[PDB]
Amino acid sequence: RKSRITNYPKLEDANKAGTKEGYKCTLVLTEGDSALSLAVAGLAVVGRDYYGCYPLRGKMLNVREASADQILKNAEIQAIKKIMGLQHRKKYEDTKSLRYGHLMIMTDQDHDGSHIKGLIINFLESSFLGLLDIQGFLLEFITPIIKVSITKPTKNTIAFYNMPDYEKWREEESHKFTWKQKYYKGLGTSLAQEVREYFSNLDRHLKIFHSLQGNDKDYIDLAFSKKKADDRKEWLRQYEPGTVLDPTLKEIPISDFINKELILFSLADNIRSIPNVLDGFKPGQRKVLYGCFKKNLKSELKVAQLAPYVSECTAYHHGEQSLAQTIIGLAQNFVGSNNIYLLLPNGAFGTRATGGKDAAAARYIYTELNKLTRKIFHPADDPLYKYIQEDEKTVEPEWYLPILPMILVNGAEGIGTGWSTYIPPFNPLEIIKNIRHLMNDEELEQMHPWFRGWTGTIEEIEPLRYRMYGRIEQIGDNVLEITELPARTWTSTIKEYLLLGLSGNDKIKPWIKDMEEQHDDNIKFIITLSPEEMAKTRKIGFYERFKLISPISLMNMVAFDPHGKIKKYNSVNEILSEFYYVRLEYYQKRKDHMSERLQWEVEKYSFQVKFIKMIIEKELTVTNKPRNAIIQELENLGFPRFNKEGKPYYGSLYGTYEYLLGMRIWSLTKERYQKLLKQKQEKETELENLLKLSAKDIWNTDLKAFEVGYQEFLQRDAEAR
Amino acid sequence: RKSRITNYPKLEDANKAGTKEGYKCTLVLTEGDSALSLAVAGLAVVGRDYYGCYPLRGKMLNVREASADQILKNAEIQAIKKIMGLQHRKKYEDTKSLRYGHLMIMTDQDHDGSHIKGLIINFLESSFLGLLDIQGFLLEFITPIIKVSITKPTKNTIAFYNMPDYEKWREEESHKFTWKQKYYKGLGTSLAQEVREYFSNLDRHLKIFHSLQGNDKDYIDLAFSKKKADDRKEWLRQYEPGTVLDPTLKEIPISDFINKELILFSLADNIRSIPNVLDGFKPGQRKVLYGCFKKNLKSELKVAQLAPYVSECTAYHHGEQSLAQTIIGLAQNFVGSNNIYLLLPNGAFGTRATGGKDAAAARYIYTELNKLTRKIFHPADDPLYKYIQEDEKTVEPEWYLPILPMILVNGAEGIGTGWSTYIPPFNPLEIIKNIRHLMNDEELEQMHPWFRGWTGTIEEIEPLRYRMYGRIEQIGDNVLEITELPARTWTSTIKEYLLLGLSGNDKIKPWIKDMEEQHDDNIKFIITLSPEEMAKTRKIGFYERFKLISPISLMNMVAFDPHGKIKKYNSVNEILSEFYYVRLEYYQKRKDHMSERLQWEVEKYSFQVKFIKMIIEKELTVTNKPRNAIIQELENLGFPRFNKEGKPYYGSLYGTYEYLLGMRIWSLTKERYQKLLKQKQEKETELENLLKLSAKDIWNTDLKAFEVGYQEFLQRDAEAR
DNA sequence: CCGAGGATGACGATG
DNA sequence: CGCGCATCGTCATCCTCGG
DNA sequence: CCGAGGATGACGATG
DNA sequence: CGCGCATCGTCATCCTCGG
Ligand SMILES: [Mg+2]
Ligand SMILES: [Mg+2]
Repeated sequence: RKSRITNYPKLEDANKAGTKEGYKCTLVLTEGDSALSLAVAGLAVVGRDYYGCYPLRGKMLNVREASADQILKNAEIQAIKKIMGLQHRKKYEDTKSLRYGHLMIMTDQDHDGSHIKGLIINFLESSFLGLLDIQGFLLEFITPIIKVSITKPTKNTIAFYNMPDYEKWREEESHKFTWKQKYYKGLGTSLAQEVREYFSNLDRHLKIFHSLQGNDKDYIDLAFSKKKADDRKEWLRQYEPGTVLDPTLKEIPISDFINKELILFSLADNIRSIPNVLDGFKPGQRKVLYGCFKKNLKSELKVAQLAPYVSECTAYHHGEQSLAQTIIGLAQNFVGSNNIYLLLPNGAFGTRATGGKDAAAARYIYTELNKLTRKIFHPADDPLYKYIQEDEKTVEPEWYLPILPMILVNGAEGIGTGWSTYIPPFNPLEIIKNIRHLMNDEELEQMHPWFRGWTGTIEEIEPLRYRMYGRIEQIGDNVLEITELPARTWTSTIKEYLLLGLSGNDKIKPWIKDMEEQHDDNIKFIITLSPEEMAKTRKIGFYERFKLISPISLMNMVAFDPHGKIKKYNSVNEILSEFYYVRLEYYQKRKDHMSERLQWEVEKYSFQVKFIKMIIEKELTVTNKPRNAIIQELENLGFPRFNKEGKPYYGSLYGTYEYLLGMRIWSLTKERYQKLLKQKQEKETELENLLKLSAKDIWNTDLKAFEVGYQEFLQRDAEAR
Repeated sequence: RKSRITNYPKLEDANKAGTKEGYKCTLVLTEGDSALSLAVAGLAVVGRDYYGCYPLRGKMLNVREASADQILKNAEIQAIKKIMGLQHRKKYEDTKSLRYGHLMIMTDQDHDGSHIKGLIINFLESSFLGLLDIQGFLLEFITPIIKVSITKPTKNTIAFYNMPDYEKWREEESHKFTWKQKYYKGLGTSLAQEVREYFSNLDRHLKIFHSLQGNDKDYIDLAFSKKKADDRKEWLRQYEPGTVLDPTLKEIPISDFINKELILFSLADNIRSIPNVLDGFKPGQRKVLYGCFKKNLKSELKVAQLAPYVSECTAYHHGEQSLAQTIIGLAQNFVGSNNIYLLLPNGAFGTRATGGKDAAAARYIYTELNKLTRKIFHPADDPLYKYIQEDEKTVEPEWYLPILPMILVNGAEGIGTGWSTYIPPFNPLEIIKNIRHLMNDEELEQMHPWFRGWTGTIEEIEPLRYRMYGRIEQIGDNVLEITELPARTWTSTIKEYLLLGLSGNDKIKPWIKDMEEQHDDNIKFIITLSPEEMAKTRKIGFYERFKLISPISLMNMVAFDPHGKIKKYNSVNEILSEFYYVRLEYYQKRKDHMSERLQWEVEKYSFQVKFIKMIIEKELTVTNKPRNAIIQELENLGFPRFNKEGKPYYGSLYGTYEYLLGMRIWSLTKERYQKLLKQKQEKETELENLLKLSAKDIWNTDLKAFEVGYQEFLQRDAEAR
């Protein structure tokens, strides 16, 4: 007397499941088929009797709220339904009815892991009422995030299940030994030997979800309910940094699973989904750019080689395939893509006809920096940024600070949790114009969306709302010619449509008599209509019936502000301004950075001169004096030391006297002493000039050089189609 | 009056196709959707009127010989059928009936490209009789393989459509300028600008296939016919190196498309598919190993980081994903995989239950060299190999030469063209035993297949034929317990089967009453049978009915011999012997390599001694003598120079006197002169000892150290399950 | 054939 | 060589009902 | 349910 | 996060027919 489930091959079934003992049987759900091996490995240790396992594809269907048809057709929740047993329609009191009495989740201990757990809680708490009220039914197997490897001259080997947990052993006892750490960024970086250990224990890897208590049910809704995106916006506002969940508790009330472990993924989801108002980047794109700057992309290389590089040296945690698509995206140049593309698309990078999905394999295509790109991201600014620490490596900045708001240039789209974003691209020219307006305490011009190489029309209806038109023309007796589709309308979308109008449908009658394509480095649909259907078309409208009108809305322009707080901007200029005031402050910062360096060189020179001077008139001798007795005698005479980066140090990482010792015996001449005095008083004049230029003055010098560069950028763009 | 094709969205259709003008219309077929962009780009230049394009997925269905059902269900040849028009059943005389009058192939100009062309010729010449008799119907668009970029101080930019074509400009005029080359290893590394050029020309990119002439029809069959694998074996034997096709011909008789362009892929297909008898590797695996040796894999790194490295520095032309799966394969250790795994599987590398397909993502898993691996591939042998030149870089060797035939250890499988291969794994122990037999002019023992960690039985029936058994046991009243499946029989194969026997089928009645799994670090199916069905089972046999008998055949053990010629070996010892005689010759080579180096050092020392001696008794002075007048005075006195690698040169890349100048003034002492004389006469004794050891003596020393290492290898394997 | 109003899909970084 | 689905938010267009 | 004999699939590096 | 198909050679087992 046992129910055997037979349409699910991947299920390793508990020997006792579906029998009068199913209530003692736990079901282990893993994140994906790869992790399914770890569970099965575990089933060896704990026993195939009261344990079984099944693989969760990946992100699973949020069932609240969702149509019957939707969930019925969803074969994964159907799988967990049939194997657990679970009748859909009634209230739960026992688990005595199901094939398994307990369900346990093996996520791989990252953020998206927690997103999976939550999705499961939602599913269970929605599809079956009384279920999560049954104490001890939902379990969670947890795994280490870091393993430390103690090496000299000893080796106990340890494990850590949180970051702060670990960071603490670090500025605590890390010093006490020799050691090296290892990140467990997903299941299956765990060795077999190790997984067996876990399972041999599992009183310390199992944590239980407490049954539903007051406000549990609410939070699950105030997180997964499709009706509550606005509240999620505040729920995230409210989260107070550092609020994580206890390392050893064994009971985890939902209500701060949600409020202490889901918000962590939710905060993460937004960070990778939404751009910073300052540079227009998302963390992934910002890594790619940094990587290019790190090496010297003045000469091209396959994006397949540039992938592993950016990846390796920015602590990337996703595919190289994932990384490469990001590079490809930065480089695409067809009409409707990048108003300015920072990377050059040398090869098959995708085309307008499909919105760039047609692109070739990373290993056959090449990029380099766009010559103009280093005119937008000025190198002189690089020394100023805060370079993030990640996985104990330093990497790209929080943000870059281009000389114009790139987010306004290129725009951005994104879908996060609670928040969403859309900003259309604008015109680098008008943008610069408003920057000038802000520099002169003047009233700003208004700006409209604008697409590089596009040739249609964009009109404002209400503020924050626009309509974008293509071009349709009559070119003969009942003959029309389309020469422009709205931007981001791909050719093949319009093609499927015309072809349908042509042959007709088993839902619609054909209305196009004949069509032909003649696209050139441009769009060209030539369409013929029966005099009957030409009549119909005027009534319904030519642009309307031919799918050549699309809207552009600025009612959801959101971005992380400079303090890293998500913000909804209510106008285009509200963005431009925020940029301006931060971009202006950093011009001071740069001027000041550059003058501190010149200051250090005048300093350098002054002491070289005094140095020569001393020897010349013979107050200091060098020939035949030991390393120590000579440089310890320089210390006496006040002479500073000098490091690799030019900075002085004046008393007892600090730098050496190699700026004075490195000088030879060609050194001790009137001719050198003069040559020195000369460059010194020129590094003085140099400094005087710099200090005259204000922040707007410097900014402007960059804007001008950009203006030139942007014209050459344009001429190359046009010359390439 | 035009036929419009409407179930194929990807087709950019020639405006005039399907009309009374279809016969003037060419159809452009591309290798894959990515290349489809290039054709469409071309349709802009040549015109949408008489041209169209459709994408070939990849390798297409060879139709000869193939069942109606097979081809009918093949939606790609269905696509080309419907769009060309092509009625299946009758004889062709005109093209006046079809929608296109000419068909043209855009392959990406590599070997597999030509495999596509051939496949198309086969298809056309088989499915439609008179077609390829119509002169000028089959075209071929060709693309450059290399582009040279002339830089200083001038720039005409050139293109090359063959290798030899180019190699010739090289040892010709490459010297004449500054330049850099670029490989076009597939379509879509071509820039847009460039593709437009091609199409603006295309009298010089189009080549025509001459209609079918005598022996054309035969060759197509004597290549693609499933009945002629043996002839293909000879057809490849016959091919005479250097026999390629003319660069400018414009007409390409099939008969040496096949015999001058297909055999090139066929030769290539075999090289990547079949291993070398010497190291057991295929070129891809051999690259991976070299890469590890190149860096120092004594400490682990994610295979995702090791991928781009091996790749980058061995001129790999496939995915990093492709590369990574190869690394994963070298590391897998479950029972039924690698008798010795050269790389360690640290993480989720795949498991027996699925034959390793369950493995995790490259970025979550780690490898390093197996400690034993450098005991099989001795580093001292590295200096001896011929390191292939590829794409003007040097890279891995033709083959490695392990101290035992690794191909016999690990075995190999492969499917090429004409040829195929299967060699089961054998026992490193028995192997060494036969090596000893060959070293002593003794009669060899016979060997049987053998799987690390496997616990079943392998019996010989005929020579070259074996049967492999699992273990089935009766463990109670009508209760059976399976504890071993034949090797390379995966758990889940046996599971699907038992589950079917359990629930039964709509083709078969259930015969298993109950089954349970209890696998531990081992297999354990516990099966219950009705007394009725236990009776039936004895009659049909327990091993037979429970799928626990599988064959092992040695009737197709093929490998590239040492001279790179494919060979079918007729016994296991025929392989072992070939290895032995080459492995023995290279022991001499090594001994000789090592003694030449010692010889050079005795030499070094001798001249240092003479050097000091000269100064000591003062026949040569140094203090205050110019670089030139001092080292030009050493040249006079006979003293040799010395390079980076230790080799002397004695007269007027050659090396410097830094082995004598680098010596200081602590140098000129009795104490140094003694110390020198001492190490010299010890580098002398050192040489004397080495020269005593024969090749078998050295080989044996390695075998012994291996024997120890292999025991530790085993103990770690067992301790990890 | 109408408008209403509910359901559905496209974007892009993730499993 | 190709294809799929899932989250997540917004807004647009498709699709179904009922007059 | 028999054996015959034709069709089908598994392996692994490629499109 | 999942799935598919194609070449290519050999040999094994599945599957269909017809007695
Ligand atoms: Mg993960
Ligand atoms: Mg190719």
